[PDB]
Amino acid sequence: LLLSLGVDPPSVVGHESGWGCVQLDGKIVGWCTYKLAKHVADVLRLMK
Amino acid sequence: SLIFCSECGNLLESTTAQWTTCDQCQSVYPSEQFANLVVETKSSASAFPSALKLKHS
Amino acid sequence: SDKRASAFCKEVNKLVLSEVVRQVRVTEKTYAIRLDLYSRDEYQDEYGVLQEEIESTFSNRFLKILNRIIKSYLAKSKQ
Amino acid sequence: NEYLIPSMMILKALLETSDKEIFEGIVGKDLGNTFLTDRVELMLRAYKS
Amino acid sequence: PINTEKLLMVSLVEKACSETVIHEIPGITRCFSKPDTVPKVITE
Ligand SMILES: [Zn+2]
Repeated sequence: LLLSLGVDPPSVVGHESGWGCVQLDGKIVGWCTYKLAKHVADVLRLMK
Repeated sequence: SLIFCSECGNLLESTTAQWTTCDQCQSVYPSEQFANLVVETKSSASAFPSALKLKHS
Repeated sequence: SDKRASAFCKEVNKLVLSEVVRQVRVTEKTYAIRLDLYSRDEYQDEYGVLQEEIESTFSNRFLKILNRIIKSYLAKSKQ
Repeated sequence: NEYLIPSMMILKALLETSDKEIFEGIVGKDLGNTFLTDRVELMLRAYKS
Repeated sequence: PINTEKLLMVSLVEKACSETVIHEIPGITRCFSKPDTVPKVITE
């Protein structure tokens, strides 16, 4: 669902300045801007 | 501002000594292309405990 | 007077050269260090050490301390 | 018992990596941020030792 | 010399400027003024 929702984990460094990390119980699953991180958090909470 | 090799990843030795060659790939490059590397190192803010900073904060 | 009170207070007080320096930038290459020092007015409100005093003690003792700590780290790295 | 191995050692030992990858992974951003850039340089060379 | 490794000049210069003193009377610091209409100076 994260990969569907706008984040992507790379093989070579798919990372830049503003992009913050998203962490699945100790496993890096993607990178996304904090606005999109907040949107993902809220939509995940409401789906749950 | 760093000088990496292009065949291997081995960080080249400082060209200040002599020519640029990686110890594993043994690859050749002209050292003069990237000579005079300027690095402007700055001190992080909120690092000097002052007696006047309270007059500036 | 209170003016002489605060003058004597800053007089017998001890200050550290860190307490008058602003951000310190250091450019790399030679090897160059440049300290920013506050404006002598705001620098003389909370103080009253003169510019020449800074000049002299900066040069002598600051070079002494800087070279000493560089030699410390270089000797630590020699191993 | 405590045990202490340098982090660059296991970083290179974990995957078949080249040093540019370690650098551009730790600090690949804002190309040439002063503090991070010089610290990672010093680390890479201190392991190259 | 170039053979010398890189130096953390920011931290070293901060340590120098933080360790060097202009005028210190040995073992005194922080002279302060506290208020009986009896002006006094309390020094550490
Ligand atoms: Zn190479």
